[PDB]
Amino acid sequence: NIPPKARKIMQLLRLLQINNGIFVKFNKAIKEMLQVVEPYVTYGIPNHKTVRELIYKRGFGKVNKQRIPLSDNAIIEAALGKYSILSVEDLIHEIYTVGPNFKQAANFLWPFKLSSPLGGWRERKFKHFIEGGDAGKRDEHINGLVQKML
Amino acid sequence: ALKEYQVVGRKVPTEHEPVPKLFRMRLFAPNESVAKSRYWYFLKMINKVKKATGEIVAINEISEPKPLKAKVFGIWIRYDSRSGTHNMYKEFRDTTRVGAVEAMYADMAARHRARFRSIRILKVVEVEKKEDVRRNYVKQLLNPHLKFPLPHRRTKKVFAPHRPSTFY
Amino acid sequence: SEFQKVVVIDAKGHLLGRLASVVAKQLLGGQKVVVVRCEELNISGHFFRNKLKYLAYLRKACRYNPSRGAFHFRAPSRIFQKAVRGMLPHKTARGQAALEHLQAVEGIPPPFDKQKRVVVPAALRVLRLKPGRKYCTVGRLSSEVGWKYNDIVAKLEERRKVKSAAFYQAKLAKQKKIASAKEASPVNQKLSQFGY
Amino acid sequence: VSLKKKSKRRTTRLRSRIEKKAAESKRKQKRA
RNA sequence: GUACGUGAAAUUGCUGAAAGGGAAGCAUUGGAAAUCAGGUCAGCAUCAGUUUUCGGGGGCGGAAAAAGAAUAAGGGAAGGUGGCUGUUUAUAGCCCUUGUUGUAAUACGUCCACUGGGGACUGAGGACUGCGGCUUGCCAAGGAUGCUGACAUAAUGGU
RNA sequence: CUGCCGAAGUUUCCGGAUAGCAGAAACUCAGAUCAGUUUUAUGAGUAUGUAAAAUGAGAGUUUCUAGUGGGCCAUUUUUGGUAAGCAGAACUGGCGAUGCGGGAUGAACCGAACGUGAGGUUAAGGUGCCGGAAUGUACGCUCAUCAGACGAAAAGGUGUUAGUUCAUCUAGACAGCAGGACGGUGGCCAUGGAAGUCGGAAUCCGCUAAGGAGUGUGUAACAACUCACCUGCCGAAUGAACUAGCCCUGAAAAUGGAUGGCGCUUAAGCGUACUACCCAUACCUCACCGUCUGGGUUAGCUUUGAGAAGCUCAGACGAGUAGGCAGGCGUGGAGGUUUGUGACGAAGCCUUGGGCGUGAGCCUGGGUCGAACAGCCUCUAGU
RNA sequence: GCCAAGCGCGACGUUGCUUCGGCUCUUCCUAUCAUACCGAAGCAGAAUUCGGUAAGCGUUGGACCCACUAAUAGGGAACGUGAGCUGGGACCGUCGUGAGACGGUUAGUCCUACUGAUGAAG
RNA sequence: AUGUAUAAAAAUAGAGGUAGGCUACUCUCCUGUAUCGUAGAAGAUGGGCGAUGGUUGAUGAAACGGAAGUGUUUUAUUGACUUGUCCAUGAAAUUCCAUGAAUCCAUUGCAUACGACUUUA
Repeated sequence: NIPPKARKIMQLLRLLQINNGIFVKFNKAIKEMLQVVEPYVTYGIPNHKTVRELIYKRGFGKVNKQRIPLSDNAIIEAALGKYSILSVEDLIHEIYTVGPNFKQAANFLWPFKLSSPLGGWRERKFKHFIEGGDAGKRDEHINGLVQKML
Repeated sequence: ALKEYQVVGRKVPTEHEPVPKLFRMRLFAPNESVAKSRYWYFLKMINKVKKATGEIVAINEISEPKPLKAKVFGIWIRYDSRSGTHNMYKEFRDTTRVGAVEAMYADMAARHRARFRSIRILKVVEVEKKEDVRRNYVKQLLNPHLKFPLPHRRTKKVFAPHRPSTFY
Repeated sequence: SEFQKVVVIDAKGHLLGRLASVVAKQLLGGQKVVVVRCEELNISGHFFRNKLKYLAYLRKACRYNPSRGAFHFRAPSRIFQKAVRGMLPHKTARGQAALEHLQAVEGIPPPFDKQKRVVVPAALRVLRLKPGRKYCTVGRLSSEVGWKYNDIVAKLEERRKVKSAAFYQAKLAKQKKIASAKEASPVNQKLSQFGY
Repeated sequence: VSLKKKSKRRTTRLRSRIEKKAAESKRKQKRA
């Protein structure tokens, strides 16, 4: 029960499954796209712990169109060495600081397949975050949600 | 758990208004995200300032300066009802401005079944002089010899052996 | 907390549904429950309202052999048993075995008048009803809808209270003697450090 | 039991037409 | 044994076993009884994977929390104390401001490539390669081993 | 029997073609193009159309060949309306090909989309008992002799609770007691008569602290009583009009019946806030099955693993109607083969014996039985 | 139309003349004719009228009547009880002006409640 | 089943006492997380010391319990045990979890479709 417009947008965001997370570069085109699918996703500003823990624990790279885990630095070097991203920490730095090769780094990362949040959601999950729900922008509270889904 | 937030904001500088006026509001919300949303709502409905054209320049939680001093707080609110246009004034006795607002929200949702979004707090003031108190139940609280037996006492371990004392 | 193999519950001052809900769960848990003084149970709401509720219940009847209709039981224990029975899966063999573990009676017959009677704080009227709220007694409700043994239970209960009081005085007198002789033994103060 | 003269709980067809009655009220106010 | 090779099912009688309070059949999980195949089943430890639940310690942040306490100024009064309804700390005290004790503490938020326990499920793979750590070797480092028991005249797995 | 792919659900022209959606075959294309998407810019009228950054995905055509051409439901805009219904479009949604959790029960409601499993965690909804889970925490409201748990409407209630406004108040608040409540004047007409109070017009007045051409009772008419207004005793708050919540009313008959039930009343009702907890086929990790996709595999290396139709590594995926594609099971007969089985028991049959396969099915023990039958490779069909 | 608390409407008020149809039967509803009890009215008494509670109990016999009667109340069982019961054609063709008739096919679809009777058995 | 251990009554905007003369006292409540009971080869064998009690088994009883009294006491014995306080032996390799009438046949007719019912024998 998704309108076709939202379905296309979440396809561009690669959010093809519930509880799937991705990193996005926040700009005009992203800001308004997130506005359209705002009832269907929640987004916020991740801190360094959130980014580092996502890539270490749930980090998988798209290599030869395959979901290869980020188990060794050679995997990242072989796939992102053209942009001088040699290790996991370099990949974290590129994502966190939004470097020049953010698009290549983010697209290399497979969308994160988060679990259900330990402790549950709010009682009515499909209301806006401001209105006591969980949908929409939630600023730095995306961190607390992520530690629930890790 | 509500929190009192000082939110100061203004429209983005432009050639027509290189020094925009900074507007401040003391408003209550569970978190900063809700407070900044409520601030934008009030600013739009008063000054017609668009959210996109504006920006939040400061957000600060305000703790109670004297949380251990019992006070009386008078709150003016714009009650939204079936007709959607009503003004009310209420007085609550407690030690924190946040607590009085929390009691205000619970009371209004209880008596008048008014939601958080329908209610908008207009002003909260601390009535320090006993004489300006307008409520009889509050005045009975400020009497010097206030003393009363405890009401609504009521008190797994099912199957108690004896009967409850439910007294002194 | 803890169970007993057989539990005697003094229903005086309790609430019908609140006691029934606790009892029904205890029966399903495999416990045997005896409820005494079912004529002293209380129900929230004034008598006339509760009387009208019973009259509406009596009204259910068929046009083909009212014997096929619902059997309306007037005894206070039967009223309580009806409340418990509706809280059990009685069409199911588990619920049937739950019912057979319940024994609700009016007054306290001899096999139980010499046994301890616990109470359920979750169902006591004093701890559950705001003072000044109208309530009725099942004994009065039963006697006014057809129950015809209110006086016999009343008379028999007065005699039991007299005999119970006489037993208590003997027990109390005995307890005083042990209470007096308790401090006679020096050890009670010698090592009272353990809290005993 | 209930002391009422009608079942307070209606039928699914009855509640369904109440949402239709709510639809009528919207028609009365908005367009009609 | 000509009601004649083999002799299915429907159906019927008999015996045995069991079930049965206004349907029955069925599915799932086990129990009981009966019967089959005939290594099985346990406990702990040290690890790996997933996970849940309690703690401890320490950074950083905000009004560099607010308070508060203790202690110096001044101000005000009360729901007015001692005193004498009215007043201004006395034979109770309270409120406001400032100083101080201060770099106070604490709560909350956040972080630790800080740390100590409890529980559960899982053990795929099958010489050696690899990435690493400690130092040829050793290792929690490309997926479980070790130490014991008990029990086979039964447990397990069935039907 | 299993597996894989998988619609259309209807335009556009005359029941047929074209196209669309789905596949196949054969090509070219990765310094390329696409998109049920959003920005930026241009103009034009918050939208519009045109062009040019973000994000995602390898993107393109040709042939030719299936099936489809309905409906139902709902939102919004709008066109009219009519006692009131509704009627007409457009719009994209949901069903339709689709199980599952919840809503007591359900074609259209809330969640969620499906290989076989173990564990963990959730959605929606819930935590008195039936029923897994707090007879939790905190603040209120509500008492119904037809509560509540889910149009009849305009209103009515000496029902309760908050407020909003306006009034008086130690010059004594209301309320109650003690009184006054007068004089012209029985003001003027009217009639058995009405002297304030049958009635019709006036509605003046002096005195006060205040007394009307009278508030009602009363009277044949007075008189008498009463209050409008004042005075004293008493000593502080009191009154009027509105708003909002909940409660009763604001009709409906014809065996007994429904918040699903039991029951529930400082709820187990209504409103809010805060924690904890319960479980879906959903989410996470893992194992296994299958399919797809990508990589590797011959001087066939003493790792021996070349039925190359084999072996191996990795990742993703799993509903499915019409339709399309693939691989298997079984039966009668034929050619070949198994140095094939068999009176020491073929075939068949029976069996609470065992085993294998996802399955179609196969193998086997025991019994009965008495003369023939099977595996493999191919052929064939009255399969 | 006049007002018209109020929110151009505008309530209460005010002006304006003007096939169906019925026998039996079973129950049930009260929106009650009688019976029981109350309230009001110039209700003296008597007989009433009107209004409440109330469905316990009744609500006939004969042809608009009729007489009896305490009274001869109103309805339901959506096709009341026709499975208790009875009464009061279409197509095609042919001839056809404004008009109507003279045909060929045709086409119907145990079980249990209740009433009593036995009855094994803790 | 694993201690199958616990009997006042009433009130909850009050009770219960103690000590007093329905009235003057003070104390207690604020649940059972209490009280009773609890050492011993499932509980062995003896010896002291100190109670002079406790727990029972088997008899003999008399009083009490009728609401479903099936149990309460008081005991007169007898047989045991006693941990009240101390001692001395024994324990194991089970060497790490598993535990006299009625009926039929007859008779009646107070009854009857058939059974049943009432009789008689």
